[PDB]
Order: sequence, then structure tokens, then C-alpha cells
Amino acid sequence: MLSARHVDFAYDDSEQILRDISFEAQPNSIIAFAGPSGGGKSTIFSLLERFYQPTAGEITIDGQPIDNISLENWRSQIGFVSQDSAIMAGTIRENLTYGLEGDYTDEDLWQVLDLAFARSFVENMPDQLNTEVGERGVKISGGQRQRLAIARAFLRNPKILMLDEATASLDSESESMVQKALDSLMKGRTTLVIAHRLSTIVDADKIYFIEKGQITGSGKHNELVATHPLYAKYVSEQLTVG
Amino acid sequence: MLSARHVDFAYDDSEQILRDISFEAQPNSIIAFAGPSGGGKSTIFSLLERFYQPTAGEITIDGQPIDNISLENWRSQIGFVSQDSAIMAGTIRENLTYGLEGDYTDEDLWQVLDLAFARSFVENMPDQLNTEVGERGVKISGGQRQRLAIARAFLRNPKILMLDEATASLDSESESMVQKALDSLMKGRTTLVIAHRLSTIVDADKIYFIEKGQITGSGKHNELVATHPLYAKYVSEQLTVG
Amino acid sequence: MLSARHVDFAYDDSEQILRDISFEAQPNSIIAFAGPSGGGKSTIFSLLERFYQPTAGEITIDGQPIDNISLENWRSQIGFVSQDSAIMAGTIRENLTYGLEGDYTDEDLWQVLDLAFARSFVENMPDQLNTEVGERGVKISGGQRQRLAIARAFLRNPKILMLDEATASLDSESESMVQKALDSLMKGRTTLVIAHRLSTIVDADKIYFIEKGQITGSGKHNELVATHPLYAKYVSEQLTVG
Amino acid sequence: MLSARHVDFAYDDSEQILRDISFEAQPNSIIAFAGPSGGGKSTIFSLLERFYQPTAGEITIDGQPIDNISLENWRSQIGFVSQDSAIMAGTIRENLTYGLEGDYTDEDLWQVLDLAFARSFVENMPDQLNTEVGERGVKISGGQRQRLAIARAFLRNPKILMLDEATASLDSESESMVQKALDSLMKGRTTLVIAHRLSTIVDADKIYFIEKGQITGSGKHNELVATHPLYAKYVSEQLTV
Ligand SMILES: Nc1ncnc2c1ncn2[C@@H]1O[C@H](COP(=O)(O)OP(=O)(O)OP(=O)(O)O)[C@@H](O)[C@H]1O
Ligand SMILES: Nc1ncnc2c1ncn2[C@@H]1O[C@H](COP(=O)(O)OP(=O)(O)OP(=O)(O)O)[C@@H](O)[C@H]1O
Ligand SMILES: Nc1ncnc2c1ncn2[C@@H]1O[C@H](COP(=O)(O)OP(=O)(O)O)[C@@H](O)[C@H]1O
Ligand SMILES: Nc1ncnc2c1ncn2[C@@H]1O[C@H](COP(=O)(O)OP(=O)(O)O)[C@@H](O)[C@H]1O
Ligand SMILES: [Mg+2]
Ligand SMILES: [Mg+2]
Repeated sequence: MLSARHVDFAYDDSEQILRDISFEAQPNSIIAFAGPSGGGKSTIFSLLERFYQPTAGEITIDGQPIDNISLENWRSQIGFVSQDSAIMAGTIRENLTYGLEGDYTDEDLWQVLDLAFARSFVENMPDQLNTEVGERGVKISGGQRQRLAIARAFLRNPKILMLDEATASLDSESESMVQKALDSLMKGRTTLVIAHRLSTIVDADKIYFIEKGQITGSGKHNELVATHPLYAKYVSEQLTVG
Repeated sequence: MLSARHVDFAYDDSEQILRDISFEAQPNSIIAFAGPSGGGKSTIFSLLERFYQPTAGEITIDGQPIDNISLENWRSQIGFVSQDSAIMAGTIRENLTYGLEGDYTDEDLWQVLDLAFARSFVENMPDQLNTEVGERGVKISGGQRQRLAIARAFLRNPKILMLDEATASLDSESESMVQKALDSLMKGRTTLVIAHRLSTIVDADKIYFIEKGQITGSGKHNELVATHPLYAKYVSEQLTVG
Repeated sequence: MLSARHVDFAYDDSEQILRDISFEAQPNSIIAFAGPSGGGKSTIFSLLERFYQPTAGEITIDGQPIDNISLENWRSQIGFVSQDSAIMAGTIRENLTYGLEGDYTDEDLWQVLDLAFARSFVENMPDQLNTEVGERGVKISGGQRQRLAIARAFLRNPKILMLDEATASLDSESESMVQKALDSLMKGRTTLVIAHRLSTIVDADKIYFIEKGQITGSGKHNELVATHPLYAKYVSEQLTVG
Repeated sequence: MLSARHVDFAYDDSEQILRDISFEAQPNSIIAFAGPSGGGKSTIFSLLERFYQPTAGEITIDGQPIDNISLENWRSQIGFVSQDSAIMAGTIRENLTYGLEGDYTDEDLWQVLDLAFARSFVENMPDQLNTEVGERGVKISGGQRQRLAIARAFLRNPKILMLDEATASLDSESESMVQKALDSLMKGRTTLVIAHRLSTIVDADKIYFIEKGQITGSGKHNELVATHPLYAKYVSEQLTV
């Protein structure tokens, strides 16, 4: 599994960002992380992607410390899919390819677009796979941009997967084909998601409630809601409505 | 109606690809777009398919511009492109189900296979509707493949139908597909073709002859054939069989 | 040595883009490509970038055909630096390595940023080398955005260099820290510019005038201006006052 | 004049880093910004160089905002030196001629080294202005490296001079010509400091105390140390260096 035992972190000297954090996320599972803004949620992903180090306490992968045990070509194991004010500049092929691991066949890309849900909008597309996108190239509706991100993912083929939602779009119940592409992408790996969609929380195989740099809750929704007043109240106030 | 109201277009500054284009398409009227490769036919379709912008003028649906609709009604609901050459494999249910937006019914699916005239190969492979069809088992053939692409169509139910025909005509079962299934598809709505078959043109309710970026003919085949030596040449040499 | 012997090219059937094109780019030298827009100048670069194949000719490097070398190795020997639309998002460590092999650390990033004449202002930036750019992060000017690109180039360290100007801010008489950071990039490399700057040509070791698909002239500026009447037209009109 | 009439800022959105900040920079002199680490000192500088755009209030110059030109701004501004590790420009010319202008002269370069109190260093360097001071030849120990730098700063004769100090390598001589040069540089400009040195704040013309993203002290040192039990605490414990 991907365990994180007793992690501590502070970006600077002002305040402590993360305080003694412990969690686990195993294969063919999804683990959500929820909580107020400024909790430390993004920060876990940052350390997990190795942008920074835990000031104290290890992060292990399958027994071995991720850090400087698996050189920073550890990124081929990880994959991160999120969205906001973005543009992808270039050819679809080009886009699906900074990774020296994937794309060596146009047919392999097609296998990926199928899984990501695109052999339909990439066939009913101009020079097909060889089209320049965006930047005075083609027009792609937001949802398509994301499915193409899920596409690169599929080809990059990560062992661990990390997600995050910013814009409402699919409000948890809104349910869309970008989501069906997520569901496909999550299947063979270890998913970690910073939850903002209510449904995303209910289905999570394990939830970690994060209140200002600390983990309050540690199990399933069902249980947690009866057990935690502050969690339950978070679910009411901010999550669903506020 | 769909009115291509004066459309000037170009990708780069040198080649001014489309000059004053002006076509209008109605219900149950099949319009075609025939011409030498370079004509700009697909380019018309790319602007109909909204991948690009018109430089001068507008394409107007029911008087109200197309550029007064969102990114996801025009594309999926009204914007359609026969899928035929998509080349699919998975399950019969899954190929037919590919990115529609809802949950389905075997009874809705049978309503569409009868309508597509595909109810037999289906009624024979005995996990029928859930059967495997592909690089795995219960193989597929060019004929069947296309009738399902046409059936998908029915599920989507489009108001505007777009085709780009094939320079690949499979003998005999081509009608059981092309001339049955296309027939019923094109039968209730506004159809637009890029004709690479003579069959089409004859039946078309109005042809638009595109030679090097401009339209040179606006009439039915027999009206144009007698009046345009280059059109009759085109149809006798480049669209023709034998 | 980069020699392109007898090249012909067409994307579509509606025009042949390049016709019987031959040229040589030798080391530590600067070759320019001028001529009206449409001559095929961006296309040659695309051909060298291997985005496309010569339909008739043969591009060669040091005696070995570039189609042999294999896609990856080629793209690593080459490097292309152009101007704005090109906004960068992420870090100054991330925008400088992405798609490179490992190591040599922030120290190696300093030396390059020095070669690009960035360093000073880069040190003056918040988390320097760990600074976020784009919408998420900080403000950067056009003049600084590209210097980082010249920097990335120094680091990717090509053998062959390509570039061009598609905007008026560096008129040819308008010289800055950018055009001078470019001059250092041009150093030990086989450079080739699609000239647009009036001076660039007056310095270029060999010029290739391109008119609608063909190389009309080949030699130093002075030489071509007396000998070739039509070159003079490009030089005094399209260039000087448009 | 540089005035920051009411500045509120927040990089993230859950922590209002700066809440109502207001300072007024003035002619030919110094102004300090002492305070603890999480204060927002560097962040004010990061706003003075337009790296980030505020949430409330504008930073005024001679009355007007800063909507002028990223160029005029970057120009009038100044980055200092020591943070400039060792630059292998392998030529005195090149080191002082980093990203600078149109062209410069010898007569000019030295005019500056005489102003940076650095003329003689160079006389003992083979092929004078053309000399290497890198990993490859004529290694300077550091005191001179940082002064050659004030010299660069002396080139564009800026209106606004921004600083940031630390690690007082007490080769007091380094601070002797470092102070003399820095003096010659500050003397006659609108200077803004994030002082980590006592010497600086003692004779600053007005200081500001920044505790947790707010100003809490606003006057000459002689007054602050007597009116603010937390200022004097900061200055004797963490600022002594
Ligand atoms: N670069 C930074 N330097 C210093 N402190 C930072 C930095 N980035 C974030 N922080 C601090 O960490 C806390 C924030 O972020 P985190 O990004 O951990 O929040 P979240 O709670 O994970 O929210 P979100 O996922 O929406 O960003 C903030 O409130 C801020 O004080
Ligand atoms: N993808 C393409 N498909 C078809 N034709 C193209 C394509 N790209 C460029 N062309 C054609 O080649 C000619 C253009 O480009 P090239 O890019 O070769 O021009 P240049 O001579 O480099 O001009 P500029 O850079 O100013 O556009 C144009 O007239 C255009 O019709
Ligand atoms: N990606 C492109 N960039 C520039 N021009 C292009 C591009 N694609 C096609 N064209 C131009 O469009 C015209 C061909 O239009 P197209 O729709 O492909 O023709 P048709 O479908 O009738 O064969 C040609 O002049 C061709 O060079
Ligand atoms: N990049 C950043 N993103 C979010 N917050 C930051 C960032 N950099 C600094 N901060 C916040 O700004 C405050 C410190 O401001 P800063 O200018 O670094 O202080 P000082 O200059 O006094 O050391 C802290 O609360 C810190 O969390
Ligand atoms: Mg084409
Ligand atoms: Mg700081």
C-alpha cells in the first residue's frame, strides 16, 4: 500500500501546516480527503508528489520509503488529474505524449481514447489524431479537455492516482461522461481524491476528515456521520449547500 | 432550417479557403456537397461541426445563429456524424451504449435494432445484447459494424445529420446497411452529405457543387448534369464505380 | 551537417507546398529563410522537426538520413524557440526540465539562467527557482517568458537550432537582453531562422529566398540584393514598411 | 513618492496575509520593515515589484498608481547583492554588465567602482576590466564580490532601492566598505529595507513594525524602543545577528 505514517510539515516558520498525519490507501480502492479550506489537503498531495519533504515522519510505498529510495522518476508511478483555467497546446498525439513510456503507435492512442471515451470525438475530428488544439487550432468543450487528460493518464499508466475537484460542473449528482472516464481510470489502481462532491464521499472506501492540519475522522461516511458532530456539521453547512 | 449565410473562411493568410458560401438545408431534404479534393467540403463540415470559426458571415439555425448555443447541445444533439468507420469492439451492448448520457433499456435497444434493421445477428449471438464482438470473440464484419453505428445514431436521435461517405464500398450487403439503415436514419431529419456515391446524389433533394472553394452549382443532379460540364465530368469520373 | 537535398512536399492534393528544395546548414553558422507568407517557410521547419515526411526529397544530417535516427533522438538534437501566445504555468524548475533526463540540480539551472541572462531577476523572485508562474503564480513579461525558454534550450542543449519572429517588438534595429540571449544560443549551433527582422538577414551567413514553393535565391544579403530584382521587393516593401 | 495606501493581500484566500497596510516612502532616504518571520516583509516587497496584485488599496508613486509600465517599474526598482552567489561572468566587465543596457564604457565602469569604493581591487587583476573572477581564476573572498554588485546597482541610478539583509560576516571591513558603498548607493534615493541589522534601523528615517501581517509601530527607532515592549524584544533577541 501507500502508507503515510506520522507526517509533519510546515512550508515556512509562521504556522504548522500538517501535524502528525497517518493514513493508508491500498490497491483497487479510493480514499477521500475532506475538510475545510486551509486544512492541508493540497499539501498532502504535494508531499506525495515530492514537491516537498515531511519535516518529520515517513511516507512509504509497498514497504520502501518513497523518498530518495525511488529517485524522482517515481512520477511514472503517480498520476494527477484535475482541472481549471487550462489550455492544452498542440496536437492530440503531441498532448498524449511527453512520456517516453507511452505513444509509439497511433493505435495505442486509440486504445487509450476508447478507455477515456474519445474514439468518438477524435474520429469525428479533422486530421483525426494529428489535429492542433486550442491556441488557434481547434475548439474543445471543457469536458473533452478533461477526458483527454484522463487519456494521457491511461497511457502514462500510474500505480497511484490522485484527483481534485475545483469547479462545480458535475455536482456529484450531475453525473457525466468525464466521470465515467474517471471510474474507468480508478479501477486498476490506488486512488486518492480531495473530495468536494457529496457522492464522491459516500462511495469512498475510507474517508479522512481533515480539520486545520489534523485528521479527525478515519473511516466510512455512514459511521463517521453519527460519530462526529463537526464532520456531520461540515457535511451540512459547507459541502452540500453553503 | 440551417442557413449558411455568406461564409468566408481561411486557416492561414495566403490560402483563402472558402469564399462566399451560402447554402440552406430543410427537414427530410438531403443536401449533398460534391467536388474535387481541395474543394473544402470537410472544411465546411468542420465549420458545421464547430471545430473552427467563419471569418465573415454566419451559419444560422432557424434564423437564430448557431453561435447563440452552448458547447454541448449543438455538438451532441443536433451535431451528428454517422459513425460507420468508427471501428468498435467490446460487447454489443457496450459499443451501442458508447457515451450517450444515461442508463438504457433492452426494450429501447430492441426498438432501435429493429429500426436500424440489425435485429438478427443480435438475435443469434446467444448472450445477445451482452455478447462479445471484437478482437476477442464472435467476430465482426463490415456491414454489421456499420448498421450498429447507425443504430447508435437512432439512440442519439439528431435533428441534423452529417455524413462523409466512403471511397470503400463493400459489395452486396452495402445496401442492407447503407440503403436501409441510412435510409431510416436520414428519414425524419435535416441531412447533409459529402457524397462519394452516385446513389446519394440522385436522391438528394439539392446538390451544392464545390470547385476550389466556391459553389458553382445549386440544383438537383439532372438540372446540374445538363448545365454544368464539369459536374457531369466529376460524377462520371471521380465519384463513379468500375 | 544538415543538408536537405531536392525536397518536395504537399499536405493535400490541392497544391504542392514545396518543390525541389535544396539547402545546407553548416555549424556555427546562421541560415535565414525569407519570402512572402505562403512560400513554405514554416513547413520546412515542420519537416525538419519531423512532423511530416518529404514526399519526394531527402533531409540528411552528417550524411545520415533523419528518418533513420528515430523520432526521440532527433527531437533531442533539435530545439525550437519562438514567440508569444506561449504562457508558462508551473515552476521555474518545472518549466526548465520537463522531458529531460535526471540531475545536475538547481545549480545546473543557475548556470543556464546565467547564460540566458535571467539569473539576476530570477534570484529577485520570491522562492527563486521554486517560483510559480502563470495564473496560479506570479507575473512575468513577454521578454522574460521567452528568456526562460532560451534557457530551457541551453539546457536541452541542441546541435540544431530553429526560430522565428511572428511579432514586431524586435524590429531588427530594436535590440535587447532577449535578442542577445538568443545570440548566445546561436553560438555553438547550426542555426536556422525564418527571417522577419531586417537585421537578421544582413548578418545571416547564407540566405534562402522562398517564393511560392521554391528557393529563388541563395547567398549573402548584399549579393542577392543586386543580382535579384524580386528579392529587393521583399526587402524594401514587405519588410521595411509592409 | 511611494505610498502604500491600505494594502490587503492573501496568496491563498483562507489566510489574509496582509490586512490594511499603509506606508509612505520618501525622498533620498531609508525606511525599514522589521518583524517576525511570518510577518509579510518579503511579501510587501513581492508586491512592490508587482509580482502579485493586491486585494484592497493601491501602491502610489508621486501620486499615481503603478499601472505605468512593467518596464519603468522594473527599471526604478532594485535587487540587491550578496544573494548573487558567485557569478562566473569571468570578466569584471561582464559581471557588472549583467543584463544592462545599450553599451557601457571603461571610463564609466571605473567612475562607478570609485563610487562603490572598489577601484583598486581591479588594478591587481590581469587585463583589468577583462578579468575572470570565477571558479576559473582570480578568486575574490566575498567582500569584494558583493560590492562589485552595488556597483551594478549604481549603473541605472534607480529611484527606488530595495534591500534584504542577513548573515553578518563580521569581516567588519566587509561591512566597512559594504556600508560605505551601500551608503553611497542609498544616499540620494528612495530606499526601502527589510532590516536584519541593527546598524540599519538605528539611523533609518522611519521604521515600521510588522507582526503577523499588520503594522504595529510607525516611527523613528528612538521612539519605538521606548513605546513598544515587543519591538525592543525583537531587536535584542532575534535582530542582533
Ligand atoms: N507556498 C506556501 N507558503 C507558505 N504557506 C503556504 C503555502 N501554500 C500554502 N500554504 C499554507 O497552507 C495552508 C494551505 O493549503 P492547502 O493548500 O494545504 O489547503 P487545503 O486545505 O489543502 O485547500 P485546497 O486543496 O483548496 O488548496 C494555507 O492556509 C496556507 O497558510
Ligand atoms: N496544415 C496544413 N494543411 C494544408 N496546407 C497547409 C498547412 N499548413 C500550411 N499549409 C499551406 O502552406 C502554406 C503555408 O505555410 P508556411 O506555413 O509554409 O508558410 P510561411 O511560408 O512559413 O508562411 P507563414 O509562417 O507566415 O504562414 C499556406 O499557403 C497553406 O495553405
Ligand atoms: N490544417 C490545415 N491548415 C491549412 N489549410 C488546410 C488545412 N487543412 C486543409 N486545409 C486546406 O483546405 C482545403 C481543402 O479543404 P478540405 O475540406 O480538406 O477539402 P475536401 O474535403 O473538399 O477534400 C485546401 O486548400 C487545404 O490546403
Ligand atoms: N507562496 C505562498 N503561498 C501561500 N502563502 C504564502 C506564500 N508565501 C508566503 N506565504 C505566507 O505569507 C506569510 C509570510 O509572508 P513573508 O513575506 O514570507 O514573510 P516575511 O517576509 O516577514 O518572512 C506566511 O503566513 C506564509 O504562510
Ligand atoms: Mg488536410
Ligand atoms: Mg518569505
